[PDB]
Amino acid sequence: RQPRPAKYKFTDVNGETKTWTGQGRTPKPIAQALAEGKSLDDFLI
Repeated sequence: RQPRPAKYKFTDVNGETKTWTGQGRTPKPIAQALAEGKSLDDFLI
């Protein structure tokens, strides 16, 4: 839920683009990657 969140590159569910690891809104693209059980570390920067 709320793990030590660092800086990363991703696109929010609204089309934004900031640091994200496990915020809340699971953007469609990231949703698939995260839904698989993997963290943002895969798409980190």
